[PDB]
Amino acid sequence: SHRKFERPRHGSLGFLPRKRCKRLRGKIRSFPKDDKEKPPHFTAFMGYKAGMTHIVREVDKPGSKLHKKEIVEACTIIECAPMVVVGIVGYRETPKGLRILSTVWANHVSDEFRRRYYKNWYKSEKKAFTKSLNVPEATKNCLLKRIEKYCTVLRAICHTQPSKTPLRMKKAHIMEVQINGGSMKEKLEFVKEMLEKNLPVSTVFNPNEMIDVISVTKGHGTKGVVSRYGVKRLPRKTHRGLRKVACIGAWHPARVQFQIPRHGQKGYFHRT
Amino acid sequence: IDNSLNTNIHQYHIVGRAIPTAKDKNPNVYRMCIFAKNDTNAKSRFWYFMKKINKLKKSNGELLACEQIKERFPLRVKNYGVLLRYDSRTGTHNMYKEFRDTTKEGAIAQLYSEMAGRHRARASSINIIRISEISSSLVRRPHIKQLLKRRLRFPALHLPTLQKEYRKKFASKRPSTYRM
Amino acid sequence: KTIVSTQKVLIPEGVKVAINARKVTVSGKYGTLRRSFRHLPIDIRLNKLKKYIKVVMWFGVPDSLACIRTVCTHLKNMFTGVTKKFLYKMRLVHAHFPINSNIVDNNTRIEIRNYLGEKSVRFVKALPGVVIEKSPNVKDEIYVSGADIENVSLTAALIHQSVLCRNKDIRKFLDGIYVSEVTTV
Amino acid sequence: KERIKINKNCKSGFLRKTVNSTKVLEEFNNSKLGKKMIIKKKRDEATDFERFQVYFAKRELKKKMTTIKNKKN
Amino acid sequence: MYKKEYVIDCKGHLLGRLASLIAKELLNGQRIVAVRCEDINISGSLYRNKLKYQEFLRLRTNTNPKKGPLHLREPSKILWRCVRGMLPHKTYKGQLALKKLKVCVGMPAPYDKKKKYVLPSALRAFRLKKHRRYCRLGTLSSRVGWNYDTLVKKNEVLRKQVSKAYYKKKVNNLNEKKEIKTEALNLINPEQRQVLENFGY
Amino acid sequence: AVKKVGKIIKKRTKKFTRFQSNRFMRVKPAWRKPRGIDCRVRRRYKGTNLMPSIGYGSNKKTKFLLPNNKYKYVVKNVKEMEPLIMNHTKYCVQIAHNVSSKKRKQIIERAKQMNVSVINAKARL
Amino acid sequence: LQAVRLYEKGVILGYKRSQRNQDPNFTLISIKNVNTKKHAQFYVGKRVAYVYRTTKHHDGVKIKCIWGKVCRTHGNSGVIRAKFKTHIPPKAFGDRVRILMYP
RNA sequence: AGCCAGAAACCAUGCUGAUUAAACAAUACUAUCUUUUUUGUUUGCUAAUGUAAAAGAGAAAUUAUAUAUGUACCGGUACAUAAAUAAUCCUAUCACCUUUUUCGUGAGCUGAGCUGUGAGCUAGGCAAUAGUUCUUUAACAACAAAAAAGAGCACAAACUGUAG
RNA sequence: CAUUUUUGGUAAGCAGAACUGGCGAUGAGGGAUGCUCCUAACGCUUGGAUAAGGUGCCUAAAUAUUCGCUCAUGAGAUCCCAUAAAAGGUGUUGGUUCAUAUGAACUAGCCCUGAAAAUGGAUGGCGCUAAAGCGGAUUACCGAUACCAAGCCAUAAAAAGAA
RNA sequence: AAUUUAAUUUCAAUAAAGCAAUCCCCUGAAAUUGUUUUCACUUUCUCCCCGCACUAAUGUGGGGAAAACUGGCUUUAUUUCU
Repeated sequence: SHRKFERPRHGSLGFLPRKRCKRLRGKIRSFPKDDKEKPPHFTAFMGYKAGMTHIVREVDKPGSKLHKKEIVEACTIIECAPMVVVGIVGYRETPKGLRILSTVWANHVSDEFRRRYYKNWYKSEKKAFTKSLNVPEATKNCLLKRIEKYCTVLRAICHTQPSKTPLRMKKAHIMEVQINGGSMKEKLEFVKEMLEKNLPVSTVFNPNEMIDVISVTKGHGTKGVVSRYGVKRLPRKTHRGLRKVACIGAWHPARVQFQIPRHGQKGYFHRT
Repeated sequence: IDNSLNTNIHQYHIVGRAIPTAKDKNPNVYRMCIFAKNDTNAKSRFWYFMKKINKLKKSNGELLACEQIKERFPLRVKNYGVLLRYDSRTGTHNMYKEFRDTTKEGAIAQLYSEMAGRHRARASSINIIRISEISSSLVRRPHIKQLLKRRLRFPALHLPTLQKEYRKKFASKRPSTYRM
Repeated sequence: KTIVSTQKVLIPEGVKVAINARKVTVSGKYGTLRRSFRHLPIDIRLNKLKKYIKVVMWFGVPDSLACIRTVCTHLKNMFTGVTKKFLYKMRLVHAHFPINSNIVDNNTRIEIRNYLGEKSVRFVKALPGVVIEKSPNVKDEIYVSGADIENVSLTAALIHQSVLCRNKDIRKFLDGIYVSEVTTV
Repeated sequence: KERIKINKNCKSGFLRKTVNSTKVLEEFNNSKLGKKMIIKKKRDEATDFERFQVYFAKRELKKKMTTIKNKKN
Repeated sequence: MYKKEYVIDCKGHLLGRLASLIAKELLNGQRIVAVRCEDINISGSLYRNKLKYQEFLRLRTNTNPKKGPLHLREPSKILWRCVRGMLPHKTYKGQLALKKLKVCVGMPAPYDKKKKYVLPSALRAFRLKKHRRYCRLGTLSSRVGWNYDTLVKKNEVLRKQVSKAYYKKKVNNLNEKKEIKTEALNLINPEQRQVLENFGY
Repeated sequence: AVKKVGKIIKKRTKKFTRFQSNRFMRVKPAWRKPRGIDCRVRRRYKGTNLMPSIGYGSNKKTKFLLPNNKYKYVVKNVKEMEPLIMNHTKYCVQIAHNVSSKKRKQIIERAKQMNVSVINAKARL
Repeated sequence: LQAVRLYEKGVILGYKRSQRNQDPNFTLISIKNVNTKKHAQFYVGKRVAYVYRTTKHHDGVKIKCIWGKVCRTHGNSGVIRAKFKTHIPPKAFGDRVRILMYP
């Protein structure tokens, strides 16, 4: 028979399976869509979380109970060392999805970038990158021309400068940033012009802008069902503990339905 | 002759009478034509009619004559009108249909096919009451009237069909419905 | 079942007709209309020199007969359209609040304002080839005109549908924009 | 395509006299599909020597044709 | 049956029949490259087909949808699932038959310059009556969320420009060959020429 | 299937197997008739341990005859070979398993003289 | 060019099946362009050869062969029943078979 | 028959997973290595074989289906062209060496001269011969030996704690 | 337990009988699947030709022929056997009766409405609309441990026998 | 792939003659079963008249005639022209 009273299920289904993220670095799942009319420009930027502070702000908003007065609000601080662009990527559309056509690199890349393509920088002989980097400018232009002719989306390869931070690691964070804007030629022009120079946040955003933030959640290891999903505790008298769900499904169908929450990993989740 | 377009419905003329007795010295003799899939079947159908109409059964009677009828001019068209008695799921109905054909036999074969298609009549469930060739001016059904027009012609618009030799599983390009 | 069905459709004086494999095309004084019929079995035959169009069907059934009549009438409307455009007169009715009809965008986009005092705008963009003019005569008339019998009607229907109220007795509240008169320019 | 002008009534004697007289079968044979039909019937029925003969002739044709093409430049 | 690879232009074919015909050939051992699946037709009205497919999409295991029936939305893959249905795929011989089949939407590069065949038994125009509705698989695919239809169409148009250029050259080449052949025909000895002539070559 | 050779047709090969001896160790491999209230094998279910029955039997004019084309006779002493001189063309000796090598040799030698085939000829040398 | 065939190509289909029961005595063969009962009937008396390759030598060579005979047509569509000296191994389903000119 | 607007519904978009696709691409750097020829693959080992498909496995227009396609003018117009379409077309056997003569390409020299290789014409006299069939050993790919020719990472360890 | 006959009970894969056949104790081929339905009862084999049933693919035989009917925004599809009715329908198809090439009235085929249930989901599945649907007819074919011919085995009887 | 003499209302040409015109082989519709009589039924690549290009129609809608080419019959020969 039907349950005696009804409540929403604990926890969203929409993030199951609640396993650990593959990578410490975040990933953009999807970019803004390419409105043709706007100039070429960057869509993303990489930063480090430094902490929270509070701020005091005066409120214009009319017809509000709060209205005229200043209010106190929590806020986060994200340190942003200027990104360095190192490569250009051209993707082309196929029925089986985006496939990369070619990538063109700058004429130098710094040690902080280089360290990421190794595990053991101290032990290594540091022989990565040097001979490709050499190859002459006609070759680069030929690949650029091929990209220019056919590619439908262009993305720029950017990296953080962790030495301009107080953080322990020296292996940089590399991340791709899609360019949205004008003609393929303009897009390519803008990335070429930018290339080996350094890119600060003011070039990518504006004051008063609304932004989307992508980050991996705080870890907790494996946590109990109550903590992990919000389940109400069982009464005290209970013989084999209390901090656990009291049913994991009906007799039929004769398997544990997935939807019932169980103990497990909490945190280190991807979130947009 | 083509077996594929062959049918086996024929017309048989059957004549029979009651076995003579002290009561009946000279009996009333009966003849009928009956449309059948063979001569034995013709006899059986005739016997069933004998039981239904007259007072007779096979056991107390005798066949005087059995002979096949076949069309006199099987390659000139006739308009045959038929009147049927049939049984439905609710009950019983009389009905009159017209058929363009080359023999009585052809007409009956089409009629059985039609009665099965439009009325779900099984062969058991059909009873032929009178079939006769009807003059062109007296035709009563519209699809037969259309055929009887002075200079009948029309374009072919049926799909191609052909032997097993050419009906192969792969082809050079799409074939054409069109035709010239 | 029936062997032959036909129909013979006169062509007006000004039209430039040109059919081809059930892609009918009519051009004339007020523009060119193309209207496919290759969904249908039909032996359309053309007759430019002496005018007229002949529609002929082989081996119809009553469904097919219905279609022949449907195609011919529709074609005749197309001739009528290119010769002399369709004018659909739509009177805008109000019991109380005065329904404000603002025509913009070169006789496209009629913006309707103030319906039952709702203080909100209802915009209804027209079909292509469709003029929305206002009458110079009686103040609440609004002209929907064009070459295509379909597009003007659909535009009129869209306008009519866009306006009318919700959750009040429709016996009592009559306000809204209605089709008066089917005419030509 | 071809058709004879015969009456509706027609039976076989009149049909033989007429079909021969107006020579309609000849017209069909002269027509492309008829021409291809007669070639096909022969080609199916052809003897072993004939099959070789066509190959030899075709090979000879290929030699001359290839030589002309080579010349043509 | 006896050739290394049949390439099939699936355009205008009826789904089930194409699948059945393909399956028998696959089972026998003939390799099949199915190309251009989006203009496969399913018979009947669009709405009916969508509704039926929506019920198929709706079907899922209660327990764990990872082990639920796979839906798919890609037209070539739809054809492929249908072919799998018509083979005994849980067997090993059957599994080989399923493997023998390769499917793709549009036309990829090594199939560009190889002859497409059509199966005339499964051609739409010769099997569905002309007052009874029909439906493009690609359209169905777009409606149930495939969203790769416009791109394939763009590709088809591009291939056509290449094809027309090739065909124009080819027709011209046929003319050159024909012209040389007629000219050098009367350089052949009479007897050989006569035999060649007799069979009209 | 049937195993023809020359004049010798034997109908069946693959020595009949006691049901279930495949999947329990205790069940002995040599034949047994299943009894059983209902069990497949007695009931002659399709494709399962086909029961032997007499009609399989070898032809009655060739019933025991070795591919030697001579009937096997077991011999443990040279005296026992006294009859088989008169059937040397149709019986063949086998020297009994127990017989020690000195005696065995003597039996082989006597047989060779007598012109009779000796099947386990190379035994114990 | 060298070694021209003088035999008609073929494909070894299944065994002489019936639904869910198997007879291995007869093989079913499709012959290169046969398609009808009548056309099939022309090949009826003819010799069949299944030739196949093995990894290591037998009689010093890598090829062995099983011999058969066509023996009756099967169905309408030109398939033939073929009887071999030894049952065809079913792994050769879909493999090639040779229908020779002799006798 | 043809269409249109229209819902917390449906599907995307979005968002999460993707050793759920035994999936996959690009790129950086690297370990005798690559090509041709020859012979072979008839202490657990220290030379080494496999084919679900060779016997001519021949065939790139493209679009309809109650019409198509070129071409020419400006989807319209005109004129051709396919209309049992693979029921077609293609494509193979003229060995040998020698005599005569014509035409293509690779290589050496600065549109030309020469040699090798491919194709043809002309003339010669020259080979095949296992005792009746028992697969017509002929394909593709893989390998090993032999000559000849060219050429650094990761894991651990210590450290970390954004992780457990 | 099934047909047919049948008594109780609202009915029941319910209770109780009658006749016969089964099943039980019985495989094999078909009915997708199944103790009872259909076919047919079984020594071991070789070849032949079929039954019951099928012949789009799964799946061996026909994408057979021939004339009809049928579109379904919850079609339909195989005895037992795995539900569907009363009542409607200006859906199409035939009829039949009336009236002055139409209006009336009836009728029965398919089809539609009536037609609601819980794990996901079942014409056996994929699928099918110029059917692979429904109703026929026509062929041809495929198809058993049954049938025919032949071999071999045992059993039973019979002939028949005391250089 | 065929085949013999039967039987069963089979036929069809051939090439010379003839016969009848809504005629004929037939088949319709009419005045304890025969039988006879009335008028009904063919073509057309023919002609004429109206509709004059009106058609789906290299023709046509309607209304009239014409003929025996075509069909049907009677004879006389003939059967490998078929």
